[PDB]
Order: sequence, then structure tokens, then C-alpha cells
Amino acid sequence: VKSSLLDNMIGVGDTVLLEPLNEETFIDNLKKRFDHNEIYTYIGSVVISVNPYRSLPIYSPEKVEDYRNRNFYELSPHIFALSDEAYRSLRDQDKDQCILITGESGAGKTEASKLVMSYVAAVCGKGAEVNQVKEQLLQSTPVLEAFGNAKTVRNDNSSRFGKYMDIEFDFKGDPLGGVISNYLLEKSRVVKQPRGERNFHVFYQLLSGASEELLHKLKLERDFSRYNYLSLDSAKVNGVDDAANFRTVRNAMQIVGFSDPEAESVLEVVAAVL
Amino acid sequence: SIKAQTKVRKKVMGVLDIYGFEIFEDNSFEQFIINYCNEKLQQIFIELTLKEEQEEYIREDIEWTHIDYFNNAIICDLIENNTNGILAMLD
Amino acid sequence: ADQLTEEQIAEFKEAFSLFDKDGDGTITTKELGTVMRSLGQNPTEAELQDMINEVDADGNGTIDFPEFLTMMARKMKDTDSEEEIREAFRVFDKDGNGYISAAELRHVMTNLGEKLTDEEVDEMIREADIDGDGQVNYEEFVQMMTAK
Amino acid sequence: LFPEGNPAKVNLKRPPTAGSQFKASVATLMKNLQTKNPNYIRCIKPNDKKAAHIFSESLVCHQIRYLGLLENVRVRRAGYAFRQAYEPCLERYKMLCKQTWPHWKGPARSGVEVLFNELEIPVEEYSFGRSKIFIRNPRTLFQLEDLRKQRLEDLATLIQKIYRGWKCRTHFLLMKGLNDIF
Ligand SMILES: Nc1ncnc2c1ncn2[C@@H]1O[C@H](COP(=O)(O)OP(=O)(O)O)[C@@H](O)[C@H]1O
Ligand SMILES: [Mg+2]
Repeated sequence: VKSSLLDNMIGVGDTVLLEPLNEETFIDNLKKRFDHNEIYTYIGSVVISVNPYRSLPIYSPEKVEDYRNRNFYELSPHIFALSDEAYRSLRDQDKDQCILITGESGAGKTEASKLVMSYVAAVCGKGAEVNQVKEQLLQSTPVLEAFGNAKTVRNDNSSRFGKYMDIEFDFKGDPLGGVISNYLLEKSRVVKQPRGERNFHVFYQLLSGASEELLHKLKLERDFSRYNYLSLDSAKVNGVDDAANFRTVRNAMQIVGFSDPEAESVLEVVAAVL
Repeated sequence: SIKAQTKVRKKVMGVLDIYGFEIFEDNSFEQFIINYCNEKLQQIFIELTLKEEQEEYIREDIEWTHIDYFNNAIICDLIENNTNGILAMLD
Repeated sequence: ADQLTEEQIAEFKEAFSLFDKDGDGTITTKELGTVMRSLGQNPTEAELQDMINEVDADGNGTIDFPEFLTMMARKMKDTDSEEEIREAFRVFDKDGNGYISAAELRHVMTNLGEKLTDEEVDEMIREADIDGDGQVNYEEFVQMMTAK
Repeated sequence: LFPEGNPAKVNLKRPPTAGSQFKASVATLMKNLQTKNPNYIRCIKPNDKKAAHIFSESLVCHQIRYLGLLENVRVRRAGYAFRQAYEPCLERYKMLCKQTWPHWKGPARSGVEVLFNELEIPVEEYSFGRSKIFIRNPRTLFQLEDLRKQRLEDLATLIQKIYRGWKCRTHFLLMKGLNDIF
């Protein structure tokens, strides 16, 4: 079976018709649908995604094919119906579609982007050519986490640039490729960290998860208090630990295509700016 | 590595992983640029989506002009103006 | 207004005498719809039990041949159409490419309606093996159903 | 990294500082969005302690206040919540009228009008357009998809009993054929 707004309504799925309307009857709605673990909540063509901070199981390929060609008003509110509506307007209307994922840091924008793009490469129906495109984008995600995201006081993995992952189809529906594009990389975080934050954590990965010969040839030192670019009062962060995340990122760089002199050169430039 | 080789007229589906309003207790130049590109981002909602609603709604013969919207061109004019902006006086 | 011709009543007598493996001149209530859907009127189960409960207020389990002529004379005007069937499979085709998915067709034929068993939908997928696997040409399938 | 350091590349301009750089990057982003259709995700965290159960009210009310959601609800209550063209709407929804199902009923917009006049839909609920059919309310499509699902249950019962009829016809032709017809 399925969760349906038709029979046995749960809260309201779309909040546009929710009356009485204030801040309190809307936070009560999000608390109520967060109680029943239905995190997605429409405002029509706009999808609210509350972070469950745990594996909600409704992301299976049976959910993918289950939501394929389903409108906004047949199913429960879920991101695959908006992603599938934009795939319908891409495929049938033959015009470009984009999905703008906003919200606070640590709310799960990057994860929701991975789930959107995973759905898009799933319901395209051309699963042989689009798989390595999606896989290099997803395996390039933690790299850009390391080089582009840092720990603000609120989050621990705060998004500090505008990531933008494309998937590129022919008008006959043939996947050509995909172009990833940065926007608004915060440059001044490299040189100053405001008293509760830390730098882009590839410096902590390079000074923590790296071998001693790699510390020697990059001329670095493991003490965090040596470097002016590098805070000590906010260096240690739990959860996302200054740990073997470095070899996760470097292995991901091996997945994307970086050779060992190439990634060695990249880490050497990171040691030069450090 | 993944490039549209033999480039033709193509169509794109995109995903923008962009922040939300980084409103911190001690804001700085960075959160200023963050809130600013949020202002341009709401301008690309209020321009694209609301004005295609309006050309659609009026074009399909229904008699509306919906009530009001707070346009963000005043805030863009506050920041990105080449003479009276905030970024221009920083330049 | 005959309402039934003589050769057609001869076909009712031939089918009623052929299906009767008991040899007692009557059949049960649970196999009357086997005869009526073998002749090809396609009634429902609830209307059939409504007519059995109408002609039998005690649950005898015996079906008479003039009662069968009365029921088939009542079901004479109930004529379906191939086009409503075809548009129905067009509705269940969520894609519009003419090839309805066999797993989704199995989900409709098992999980919606009167909830058929594994063996009949197994015969349906085995019949759609000539169009399968994974895709079912419903346009050929409705002409293979409604040919005779 | 630096082609500007070529002495054969005389780039004499002063360095753009950060309003030029970040503002030009925003203008590049707006160049890569105005050619496309946007569809939004508004993403909400309940608390900063990464908890899967704890739903702090004040932080989410902070985010509702600054993601602009009540203003979004106000704008989306303008007139509508749903829009479509005529022909896939009549093709998808023609089962709810006795006249349009299964065929056809011409013309397209007129049979659409019969479809809305069949289910006793109020005139305030729908609206007629020139090339598109239009619905104000979400609960209207909740009712239309509810009656559609109730129609498809009867239609699935119809298809399952016609498949039983073709099955019993197949057993009847097999039983007739296996009786040594001379
Ligand atoms: N939809 C989700 N389901 C489960 N966990 C999630 C989800 N979204 C975010 N998370 C959790 O958030 C963490 C990272 O979130 P992220 O996507 O980086 O947030 P943001 O994009 O706002 O920085 C992950 O470790 C994951 O456990
Ligand atoms: Mg992120």
C-alpha cells in the first residue's frame, strides 16, 4: 500500500490550504508531520524537507519507480514527485529545468541534492550512460566537501559555496554528460576564522589523516598552533572528527580520476597556501 | 571527465546546492555576501516564477493581477548599485 | 423479442449437459459463473450471489436449466465493448508508449480489485511472455482476449 | 593556475576586490538560472545537536521566519494551486463522467466542461481558460484523485473478471476440443 492524502489524511500535505494560518499553526504542522516521520511537506511546487538525522527507508528503487509519472496530488508529499515533475517538464516540454535547494547549514541540502540527482539518473530510462556520470558527481561530492565546506559555529559541515550539479540530456533523451560548477567560494575563510569557527577542513585532514613522509615532503608540521591561518581554540570537532576522512577524500579523488602525482600536487598546493 | 563531447543543441536539468540565510550572532562580510545572494535568489524567484505566473494568468484570459508582492529590486538597489550600493562604496 | 433463439437455447443445453460432470441435471452455485463466463457475459461475483440468493432463499446449491435460461435472458442485454477495455488498459498504461509494465500489471491484477490468486496472474504473465518480459502489448492482448 | 603571469599576456588592470568578484559570480549564477525553470527545496533542521527525535520549536520558527514560508503560503493562495492543459486532463480524468468515458467526448474543452458539471463541482472551484484548464484548490484534486482511485478499483475488478471470463472461455474451448469431435 501507500500513504495517501485521498484516503486517511495525515496532517495536511500541502500547507497552502491550511487554515487558520500563522506561525504557530505552521510550526504545529511541522511538529505533527515530524511526529509521524513524514518529513516532506509541500507548499505546492515547493517542497519542505525536514532533516530526520536518520535513515528513513523511503528512498528505495521501488519508491523510485513507484513515484514515476505521478502528479502532486496522488501520493504522499515526497521529493521524487517534484523531481519527477521537473523531469516531465524537461522531457515533454523540451525546456530546461533546475532545482534550487536552499536552507540552513546542517539541514541536509547536499544529501537532498544527491537524492534528487540519484532519482533523475534513475527515472531517465537510460541507465547505462548516466550511471558513471552520476557516480563521478556523487563520488566528487566529498572532495568538494573537503575543499569547500567548513565548520561554522552552528553547523559542523557548513556549505560555503554554491555547488551546482548538471545532468545534460539530448532532445531525443540521450545523456551527453554533466557539468559541475562552483559559485561564490568564500575566499576569506582561508585567511581568517571568526573566533568560533575553523578553516576549510582539508587543512585539518592534511595535518591529521596524512602519513609522516607526506608531512615531511610537504614541509608541514602537525602542531595546529604553528600556523596563523589555523585556529587552535576551535580546531577539534566531534562527530566529523579530524581523522581518516583524509583517506576517504583521497580515495574519492582516485575514483574521480586524479592520479597520484596529480592529487600529490593538489595536496602540495594546499600545503603551500597553509 | 564528463563533458558533452560533440556539442549539439542540448537540454539541461540542474541542481543548485546553495545555502540558506546564514544569520549568525556576529555577522561579517561573508554572511553579508551570503544574505545578498539570497536576495538575488529571491529575485530569481520573484522575477521568473511570479512573472511567468502573471504572463500565464493574464495570457490564458483570467482577470487577476494578484494582490501584492514585496519586490527585492529595492534591496538589490541597496547593495549592487554601481553608485549608491554597499559593495560599490566598499570598492 | 424472442428473447432467445432456438439454436442458442440448444447451445445452453449443450453447455449445461457438457459441464455437468455430476450427471444429475443440475450444478452447484460456485461453478455457475464458470459457465456464465465461459459463455462470455462477464458478470460480477456480488451480482451473481445476488441472483443466486434471489432464486434460492434457502441455499439448496442446485441450479435449474429454466432458471439458467431466465438468468441468461436477463444477462442478454449486458454487452461489453472492446473499446472500454482498450481505454482501461490505456489508463493503466502510465507511460503512453503502448507497452504496459508486467510487474505493475501484476500489482494491479493482484493488489487491486477482487485480489486474484498467483496461478491466474501466472497464466497472465505466461500469456504475456510473447510480449514480455517486462513489457506487455495490451493492444494485441485485448484482441487475443476478445477474438472469440 | 595563473595564465595572467605570462609576460606575453600583459594584463594591466587592477585586481577586482570582492564585490566585483562575488557580485560577478552572482551575476554568473543568474546567467545560469534565468534560462531554466526553478523548482524549490526549502530545507529545515530541527536542532544543532544532530538529534533524530528532538524537534526544537524555536530554531525551526527561526527558520520559518527567515526562509519566507508564510509569505510563500500567502502568495500561493493568490488564485490557484493547479493548472494543466485540456487534453491530458480529459484523457486522465474522463473516467469520472459517464458520458466522456470511455469515448470520447468531443469537443475537448466542452467535454471537460461536462466533466466538471458531472461531479457537481462548484463554479468557484474550477475556472475556464483559453488553452488550459485550471483548478484553484488542492482538496479539489484530493477529491478528484479519490474518486479516480475508487473508479480504478471498479475498473480493476472489471478487468479481473473479464480475464476470468477469457480463462473460463479457454477452458471451455479446451473442454470442447478434448471430447473427440468427429
Ligand atoms: N534526508 C536525509 N536523511 C538522512 N540523513 C540526512 C538527510 N539529510 C541530511 N542528513 C544528515 O546530514 C548530514 C550532512 O548533511 P548535509 O546534506 O551536508 O547538510 P547541508 O547540505 O545543509 O550542509 C549527513 O551526515 C546526514 O547524516
Ligand atoms: Mg552541504
